[PDB]
Order: sequence, then structure tokens, then C-alpha cells
Amino acid sequence: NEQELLELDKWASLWNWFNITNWLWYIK
Repeated sequence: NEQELLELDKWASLWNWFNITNWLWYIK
């Protein structure tokens, strides 16, 4: 939709990924 948001949306994937890494730490 907007290239201005897309520039930040690329790095926003690390924000969601970090949640999975921290969650796995609670299980293991």
C-alpha cells in the first residue's frame, strides 16, 4: 500500500520473531 510504511515493515519482522524466541525460552 505505502512504501513509507514498507521501509519500517521490513524491520517489523524482527519484532514478531523476537516474540517466538522469548516464547520458546518459557517452554524449554
